[PDB]
Amino acid sequence: ETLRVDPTNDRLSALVEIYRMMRPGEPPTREAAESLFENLFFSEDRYDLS
Amino acid sequence: LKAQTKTEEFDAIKIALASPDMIRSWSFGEVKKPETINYRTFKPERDGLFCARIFGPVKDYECLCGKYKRLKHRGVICEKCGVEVTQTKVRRERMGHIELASPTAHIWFLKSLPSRIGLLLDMPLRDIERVLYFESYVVIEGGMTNLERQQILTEEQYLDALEEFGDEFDAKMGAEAIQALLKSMDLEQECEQLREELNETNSETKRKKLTKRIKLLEAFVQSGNKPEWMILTVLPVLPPDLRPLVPLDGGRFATSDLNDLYRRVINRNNRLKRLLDLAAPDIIVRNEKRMLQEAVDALLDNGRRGRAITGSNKRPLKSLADKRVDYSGRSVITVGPYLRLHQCGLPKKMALELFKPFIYGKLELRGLATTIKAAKKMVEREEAVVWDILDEVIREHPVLLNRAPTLHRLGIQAFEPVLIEGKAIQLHPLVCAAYNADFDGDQMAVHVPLTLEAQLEARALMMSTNNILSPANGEPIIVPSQDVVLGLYYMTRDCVNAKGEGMVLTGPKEAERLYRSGLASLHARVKVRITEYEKDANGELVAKTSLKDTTVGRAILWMIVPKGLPYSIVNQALGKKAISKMLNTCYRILGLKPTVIFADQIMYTGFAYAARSGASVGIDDMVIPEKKHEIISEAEAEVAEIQEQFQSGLVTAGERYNKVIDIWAAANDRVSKAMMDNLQTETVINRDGQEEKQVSFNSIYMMADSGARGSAAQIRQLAGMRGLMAKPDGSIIETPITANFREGLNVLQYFISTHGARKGLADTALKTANSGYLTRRLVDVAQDLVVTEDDCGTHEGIMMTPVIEGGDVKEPLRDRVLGRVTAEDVLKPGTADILVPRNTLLHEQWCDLLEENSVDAVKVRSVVSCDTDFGVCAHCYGRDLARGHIINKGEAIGVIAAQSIGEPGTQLTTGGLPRVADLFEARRPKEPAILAEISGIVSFGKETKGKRRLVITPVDGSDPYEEMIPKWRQLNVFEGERVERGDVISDGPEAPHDILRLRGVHAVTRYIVNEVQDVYRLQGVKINDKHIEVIVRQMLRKATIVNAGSSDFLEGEQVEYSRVKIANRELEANGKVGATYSRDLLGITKASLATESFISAASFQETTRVLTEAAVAGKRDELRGLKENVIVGRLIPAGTGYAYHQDRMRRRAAG
Amino acid sequence: HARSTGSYSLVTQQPLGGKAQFGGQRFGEMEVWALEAYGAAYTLQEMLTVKSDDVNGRTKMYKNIVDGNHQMEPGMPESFNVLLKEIRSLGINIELEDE
Amino acid sequence: PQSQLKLLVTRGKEQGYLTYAEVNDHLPEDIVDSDQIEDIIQMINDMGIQVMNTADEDAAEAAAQVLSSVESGRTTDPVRMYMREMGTVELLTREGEIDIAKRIEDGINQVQCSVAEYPEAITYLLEQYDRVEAEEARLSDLITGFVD
Amino acid sequence: RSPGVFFDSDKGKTHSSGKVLYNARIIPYRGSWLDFEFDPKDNLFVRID
Amino acid sequence: ARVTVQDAVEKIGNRFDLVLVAARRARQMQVGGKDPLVPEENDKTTVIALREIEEGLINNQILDVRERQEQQEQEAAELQAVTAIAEGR
Ligand SMILES: [Mg+2]
Ligand SMILES: [Zn+2]
Ligand SMILES: [Zn+2]
Repeated sequence: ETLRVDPTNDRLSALVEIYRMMRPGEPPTREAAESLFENLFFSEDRYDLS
Repeated sequence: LKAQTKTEEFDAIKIALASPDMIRSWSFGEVKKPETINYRTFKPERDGLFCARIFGPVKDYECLCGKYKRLKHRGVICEKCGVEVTQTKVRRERMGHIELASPTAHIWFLKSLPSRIGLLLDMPLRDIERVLYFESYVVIEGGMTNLERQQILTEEQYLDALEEFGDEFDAKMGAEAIQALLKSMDLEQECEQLREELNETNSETKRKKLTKRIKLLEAFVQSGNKPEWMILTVLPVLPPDLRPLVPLDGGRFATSDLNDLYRRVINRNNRLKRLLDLAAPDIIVRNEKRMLQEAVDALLDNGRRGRAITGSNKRPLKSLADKRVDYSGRSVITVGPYLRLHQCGLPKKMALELFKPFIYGKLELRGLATTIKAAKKMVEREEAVVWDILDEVIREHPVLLNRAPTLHRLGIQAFEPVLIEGKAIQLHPLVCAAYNADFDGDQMAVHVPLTLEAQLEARALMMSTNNILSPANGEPIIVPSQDVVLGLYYMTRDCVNAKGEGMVLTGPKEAERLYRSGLASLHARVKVRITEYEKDANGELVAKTSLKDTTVGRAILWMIVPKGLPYSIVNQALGKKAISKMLNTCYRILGLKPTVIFADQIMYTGFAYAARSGASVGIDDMVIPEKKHEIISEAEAEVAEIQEQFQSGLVTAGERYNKVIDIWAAANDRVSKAMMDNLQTETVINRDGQEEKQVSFNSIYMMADSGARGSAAQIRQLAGMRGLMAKPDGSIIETPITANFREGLNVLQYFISTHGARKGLADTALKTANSGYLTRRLVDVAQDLVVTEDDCGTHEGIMMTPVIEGGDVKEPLRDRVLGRVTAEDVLKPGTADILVPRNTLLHEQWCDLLEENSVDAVKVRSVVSCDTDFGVCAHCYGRDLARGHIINKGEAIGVIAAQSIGEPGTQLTTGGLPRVADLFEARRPKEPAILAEISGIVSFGKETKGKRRLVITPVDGSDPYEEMIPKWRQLNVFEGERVERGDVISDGPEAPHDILRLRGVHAVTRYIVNEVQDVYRLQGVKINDKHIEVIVRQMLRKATIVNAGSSDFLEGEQVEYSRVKIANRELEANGKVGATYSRDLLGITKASLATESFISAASFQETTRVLTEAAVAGKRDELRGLKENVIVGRLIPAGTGYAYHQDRMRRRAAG
Repeated sequence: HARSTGSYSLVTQQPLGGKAQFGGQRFGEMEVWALEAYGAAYTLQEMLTVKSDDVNGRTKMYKNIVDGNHQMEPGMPESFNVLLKEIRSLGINIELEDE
Repeated sequence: PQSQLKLLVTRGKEQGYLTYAEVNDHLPEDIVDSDQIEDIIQMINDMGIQVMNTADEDAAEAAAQVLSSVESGRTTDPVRMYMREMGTVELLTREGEIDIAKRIEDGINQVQCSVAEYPEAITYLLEQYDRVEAEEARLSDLITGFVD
Repeated sequence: RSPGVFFDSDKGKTHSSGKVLYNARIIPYRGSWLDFEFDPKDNLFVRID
Repeated sequence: ARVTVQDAVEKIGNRFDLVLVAARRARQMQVGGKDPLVPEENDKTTVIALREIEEGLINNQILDVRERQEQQEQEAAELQAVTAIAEGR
């Protein structure tokens, strides 16, 4: 049912929607969505649980 | 006579939109430069945010350049740099301006959700903004071609439409467009069309919005405002002194953020001028215009948008849209029991510093000082004479005392200063109740009544002795507190056998003489001859004497009791309640002065005999029941019995839980009523015989019984076990605390106790804020309500009967009718006999006469039914005050009502304080009961979809009324029986709106008062019905018109205004065109929203919206209310100033 | 603490302790209600006008206090005047009518 | 199947209360603004308040709120509208610069030639130089120098 | 609150349905919050911060 | 000192008008145009005025009559002075 409420289709589309959610009002970019999403919870710099 | 021009004492105030020229009127120069000061010689740069030429000299009577420095040259405008030499204070006055290159929207009017430009133009917000930022074109006066007037276009669309029609078609974009729109708009024509269109098509949706808009339009027209002024041409600049650049230590400066903002506005505007003269391409000048709009918007109200930040500081700069009192002091307080009720100990140094000007004045008045300077030097030296001078200035000059949590008016009381050596303020013990002031380090503040009127106001109103009674209820607030009542209790009391038991004495004199010599015990059964008086003769004291069977102590105490009081009052055991009723009766009999001095003597003797009594508290004074351990054992049998039952499955889990909890809960009561009996009567002593037993002389019992301090619950917690405790979850543990405080509490018991402690602390700390908030809403809903007329002369009132709840008399009739005026003459069981004629204030004697006869009910005039418009007549209100006399003309009763309702609110815990809140707020309950809409036989119609419709059948009338009642809710009404209007068609709580509409005004006014009084009386709190009745009066203030002939159909309007207009319309005018209405219940917070004065509303409501909404209407605030006059800083239109405001109000609107 | 006449704030003229000589006690809204409940207007006016916010009223009073004349010539509190200027600084025209 | 803003409204009304967080996400993807909320809490609050006690009038507090829902694109913040407005203008070609500059030259030379064909424009310069050598003016305030 | 994963309910008050609700929250020592939460329609959701 | 104004209130019933009138009288004495109607016990003009209210020899009626008389007391003085101002003709 969650998938049924999902407006996206592929990886890139989801990344665009996420980037647009985080930083709205401004045009998305492939490198920007990838950079952002990878820099959120997957970066050794911007993320630590210790 | 020529009216006036120059400054007089002004009336009212007006607010409206500003014209460009009107703005230029205030402005004494245009600020053309962002510069402030020269950076070396800190003098202001000419024509800049800080300027001497435009605004004012930097120093008093001194030109900038320094040409004319003399106090002689004044109206001179200097030739070098034009500056009129005048006080520097006019740099705090004179305004300025800026001429904007391009028009700019005023952000308050643009976005303040009545977007005013928008709903004036009937144009949506997003279109207006899309135009303002040059994101699209908008047509203006499109003529007869292809297009609507308010229609918006785009680039291509505009180009095309322009190619098709060169002229007779017009469009612009940006601020200029909105301005042209507004300017072109003709209100008259629009009105003329709206009226016709209103008249033609019949639909709710259509003519509702239609009539609303035409009303708005004609309002705007009568306002005098013109639409263009919503768009800024000239931008006024605030005087420099109100946004200071003033220096500091270390050479550093500090300044308001308005300078940063104004600087931004000026810079961008100038850059726009240049870009206009340089003929920049549109892409640039548009951006500059948008930046200017942003700058101005941020300058006015920075709340909206993106909130520009100040230089080098993250914090957003505070925009334009974004009391300490002299002659005062404070300190820690002490007792000073030696004080009379009318005075307070004032520290020497404090009184010296406070009255300093008075001391100077007196010192050079008698000639002890050459001049004021010499006086200063004298008191600064503290020469020995000045003290005596101080004693002169202190004598008849009262001071004001105040505590921190001020609730009821008694929170501030005036006393007479008595010089004290020390730094602490001595406060009379009997007042400690009114202040809610303990001696654990609470601090109090002092104020000095400077003006003569302030001294006399302090003495005749705010004085301690002038207020002996709670404004909430007639009961004395000067009631002795603790030590004193234990004194009179230990004094007035008897044991079975003592010294001088049974002997006889001539009078109290030799009774005390017998006691003080150690011959006779203070408490001993003795017959003595006393002379008691009575004023029962007409205005005259009758004397009588007899042999009374009393105690030595009571006889001694009788020496204090004044005149006409019976001996019977001191012949009891003298508890706190009896010691209160003593003072009360003394007041309602002998008058004020005797009550005062009596109260004093009572305190002194109380403390004295309490001191002599040698009353203490030891560890052996708290007696644990001998049978405690046994009760514990037995209940502990019960718990394992039920445990064994759960083990055998005879009982369920929840059932077991409830059973065990019940048996422990009973055990608690058992032990309690063991220790209570044991601590009560256990003293067994002998008089001439074997034995006998009486009330114990044990200390802690005396304390708890007398009412000094402690209570059966707390004593229970000391001796018997304490309660069962509950987790934060609120589930109650089935293993109660069997140990008490006298015994040791083991680790667990204490730890489980801790939660209760902290939830206690936290909850109390919260209910403080709740009570305060409630008081605030309450004073906001009442306030301006003040006794205005004297007697309205209405027969109308409410029927007063005793409450008679369940069993006998949860509250008597005498209390409810006391101090209240009769609506109409009531009768004996037999008639043609008028006991209480018509309207007469029912005082003690009268109520007693009603009590003599069997009278079961009295009709009483109330504030809710009073015919007086815009206030209450004294005749209807009642009596209660600090004085037993009827309420004065001009006393502000709304304030004291709210105060009296909110002050006890700390002691309140559906139920509780939030229940009171819900009541006053008129809120519909969660699962309400629905009353019968109309009388007559009813039936259940249709079937199940969301509701099962109930169809009513009135006997004579039609049956258009069918109410759809959801059927999943169990009904009550009999489908085969008739039901009167306002019957129960279901159970559950009932919305007060329903009670008002279906049942009546008096019905709902009774519902509120009875419900809130249930809440308070359940907690043991005395609040007279009066106050709540005034709050109710305020609640029902509005109404909604039904018929017509004068005003509009659905308009919510004042019952005062309405009734005034129909009572005026019943005669003259149309023979009677008078319109019907329907009274409406408004919650207190909603009724508070309605106020005529905008200055008042701008206070507690949301300021921006209020100021705007008033400004567009050109609303004229006539003052007339409390709050607004407080803000504007003039005499309150009530109390002492009531005469002033009266006189003036009459001089105004007249010859 | 005690104060008769001390220093004053620049922005709005109100009693402010600068010397460790303390500023006056704050008279709050609830206190204003207390004075309102009593019939004392003059005590309140002098409280929030002459004793505090009126730059003229304070000195004009002091001279009377030392002269042996207890009166007040209140005038308009500086706070409301500042508010007049602040409101009027916007596109809002606020006027004082009649006579 | 669609229309967004009704649902946060219609629910917010049926529950009687909505958390400050409840409206934020339930808001359409259109209006995300921070200071947006500031006045709309007052809007919903006068008609059925939850700021986490009001006016029972409602009515126009919905029609205007829907007017705020249609007003939800352009986020204002003039940096944006500018960046976008200028983002339209096409980049110059190396030759296009020469085209435009040539056009400039044609224009300015046109106005200069138009000046030179005016007799008074000559006579004025003559009289002005007559004022220069008469010490009634200076050489710097007449000519910036000739071609040279 | 310790860094890690946390499972809460928000039973009762949410949408006054008595249907309760369930949410998990990943709180890092330093970084963005990863929230997962249900709704009355039983549709799982995710919000960053 | 005057501890209880009950009697002063008894005379003039309004009790605010008590404060107003007594203020007026206390002013007549404080900045001296006049002198007490009752022996001064060293009581300040406040209390003296209140006492004067108690003894019923002072109230709004009386004060107004006295002042209205004084208007003519001064009017009888300037009678020649102001009639000398016929220069207005
Ligand atoms: Mg305390
Ligand atoms: Zn000069
Ligand atoms: Zn009445």
